[PDB]
Amino acid sequence: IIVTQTMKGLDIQKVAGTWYSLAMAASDISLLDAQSAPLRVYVEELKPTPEGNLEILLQKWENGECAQKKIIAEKTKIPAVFKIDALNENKVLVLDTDYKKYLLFCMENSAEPEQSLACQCLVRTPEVDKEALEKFDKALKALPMHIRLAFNPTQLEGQCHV
Amino acid sequence: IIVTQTMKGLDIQKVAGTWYSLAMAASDISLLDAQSAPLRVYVEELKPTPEGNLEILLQKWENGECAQKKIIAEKTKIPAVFKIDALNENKVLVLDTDYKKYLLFCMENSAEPEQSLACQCLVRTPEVDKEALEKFDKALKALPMHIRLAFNPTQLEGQCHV
Repeated sequence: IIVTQTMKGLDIQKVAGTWYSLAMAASDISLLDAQSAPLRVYVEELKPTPEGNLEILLQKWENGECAQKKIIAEKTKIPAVFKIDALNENKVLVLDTDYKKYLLFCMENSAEPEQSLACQCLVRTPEVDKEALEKFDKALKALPMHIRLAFNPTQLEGQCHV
Repeated sequence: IIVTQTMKGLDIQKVAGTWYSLAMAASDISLLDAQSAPLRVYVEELKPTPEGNLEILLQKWENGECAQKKIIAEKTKIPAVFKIDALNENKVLVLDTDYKKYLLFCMENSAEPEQSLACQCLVRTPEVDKEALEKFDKALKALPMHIRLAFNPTQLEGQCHV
């Protein structure tokens, strides 16, 4: 059973800018297993809009190419929950952030959480932040994850994390 | 830097019989990333020999087929360390076992540990043993792992963990 805890007091305008996907984890192995896995996506930029919506710019391998992708997330009554329709997911969920160093978020499809949940640890610089990873693992300890990936600085600034 | 701690007082004859790979983790993502990854291997049987050597029977995907494989491990002066020449690894390292429920082991290539280290949690029954996984994660906390997989009962009794 998946229960996510979203951030209290999120100010979405402060997440703006460049990020790097330091780590990711998912409920089903197939979601992240192999570079072509559906939720193997690497966040490059978060771009809040004046409406309080959010554009997510990411990279993703598809048909052998490292491709760009833009996901549009719509605000909801809860500030840390946004609605999307992409990657067969329907929610982007912000778990925690300090704006300046790390941000934790998940995606899921609320109709099928155990088949769809993937969460990431994002960082502002392409370095490994052990404190951020500690917060990430803390959150993940409470979730039924079956796959976990953690990247190094070389992979962080690679194209599609190679 | 990899430092492994091998089991004190291992009696190899007691590990005999059927096992299942409940979980696995590795230092480099590529070692386990995708079903075809080099160290994506699923242990079926451990067969100690009268000499104190060890045959390891496993399954592994290769060229689209779920294939059988036998690895012959030679004893060394340390009872929990065996020598092999397979999967580009040269050591099998037993970390801990209670013989009756779980067994923890790694493989590595001592010439290049950070490029080669993969460890597993094995169990006697195709069920999930949270206590065994706790011991596994405990060991892994001290190691620089960058990928982690945990399987369910259906996968445990699948062919090549599908």
